[PDB]
Amino acid sequence: RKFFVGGNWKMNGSKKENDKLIEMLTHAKIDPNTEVLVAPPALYLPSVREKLDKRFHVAAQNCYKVPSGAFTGEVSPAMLKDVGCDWVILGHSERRHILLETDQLVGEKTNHAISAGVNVIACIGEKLEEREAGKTEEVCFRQMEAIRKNLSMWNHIVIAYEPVWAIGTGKTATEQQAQEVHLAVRRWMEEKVSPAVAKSIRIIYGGSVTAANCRTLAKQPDVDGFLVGGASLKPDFIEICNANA
Amino acid sequence: PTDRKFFVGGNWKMNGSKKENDKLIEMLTHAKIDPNTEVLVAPPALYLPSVREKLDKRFHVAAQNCYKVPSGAFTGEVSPAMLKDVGCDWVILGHSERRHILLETDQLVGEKTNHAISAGVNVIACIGEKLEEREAGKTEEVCFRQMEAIRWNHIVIAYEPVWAIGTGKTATEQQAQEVHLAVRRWMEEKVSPAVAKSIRIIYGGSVTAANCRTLAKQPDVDGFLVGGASLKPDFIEICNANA
Repeated sequence: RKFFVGGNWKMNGSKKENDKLIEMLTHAKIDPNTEVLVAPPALYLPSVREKLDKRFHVAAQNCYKVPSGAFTGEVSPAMLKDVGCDWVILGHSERRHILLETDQLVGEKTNHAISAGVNVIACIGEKLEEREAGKTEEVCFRQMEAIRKNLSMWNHIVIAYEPVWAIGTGKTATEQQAQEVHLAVRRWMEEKVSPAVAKSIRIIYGGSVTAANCRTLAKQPDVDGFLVGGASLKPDFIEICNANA
Repeated sequence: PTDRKFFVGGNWKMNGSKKENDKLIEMLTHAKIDPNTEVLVAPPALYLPSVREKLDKRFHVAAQNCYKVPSGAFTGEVSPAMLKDVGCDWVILGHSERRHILLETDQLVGEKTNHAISAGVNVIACIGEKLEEREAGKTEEVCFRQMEAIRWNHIVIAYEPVWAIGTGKTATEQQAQEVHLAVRRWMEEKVSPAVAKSIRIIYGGSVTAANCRTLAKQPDVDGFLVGGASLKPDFIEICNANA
């Protein structure tokens, strides 16, 4: 499985700050075998895509589930491709739990983006109370089912596991905790999709990924890379891109 | 007499592409538009910087939504500071589609509006009641509750008759005027008579070339927040509805 590192800039960006990140990426020494993606705010997708070499993926942080319609404030996969962007992050914890996106809506968005030729990082993960209640797998499998339900092709999907308690808090999952969930999700893929898809699908870890912990997480057999939050805005991102080498 | 500048905003909603945007920009650039009308267009967020470059500053370019802090851990959200950064000075907030499909609360719309204003962005603040709310006699209760959550030189109020938009019913100009008058009276009592006299309240029900002039004549209707017709030649006729 090809190692995959995505940088989620979240709601951070400006012409000046973006240019600084683009310069950092352009002049960085990155393992050529790592797939690298950045996800700027939507206003900046066309300019970031124009300024960054195609070696880097440029992703939207969200999109909707049809090509057009009466959805004030939403953008569609057709629009992403129109501005040269072929990736989207869907189902991020902030969208599910702060902006109230349902499992079903995330599944519909995912099926639509894939149908439109857009690659999807599909995010799943459990809250602290769910983890303490022993419901990590139940939650991850429920969220995965809503994504899997109507999908028949997985070659344009990356799964991102981010425990909600690890997002923005500094409380990174231990490498054993991350490995345990990725292996459980991969074994779910073996029985619910196919062993071939399970062996090839990238499952990346998110949630307080840093230069300091990325190499230990990356060596876990079922961790295939990272979805990076705050550290994607810093030079630390380059070290995370290099975590597998 | 009242002395409010007529205001027409075109909400493109989730419609747009480089090719189709260029056609609309060409249409806007070469049209005969009433010079006394304030004109705004609102493209999908991906296209805001380019639409703002291509359109003369005579036209406002608005985001269709934004969030309530300048930056932070809100994947998929954009802030007023980013709008200013790409040259856009306007945002639509509280649109019925955001309230009812994307589940935005009264409080969240109020927080976004206050923040956008604080950042230096002008706001089209959208309000309006659904069919069962109107049938329950709650038109004013709903509109006033939505207004209170926001509560002005950088605000335009848009009234959306959701009870008509979502059902296929037609709102009459008398029904639009009735709500606009109630909202202006709310502004007069809850803010000030000076603000009430100057604030533009624009109509956000279905507006086409066929009904725009009759709606525009209403004394408390100051323009339109246009839906589907903003993508079509009707938009120019609607911009000219007052003159």
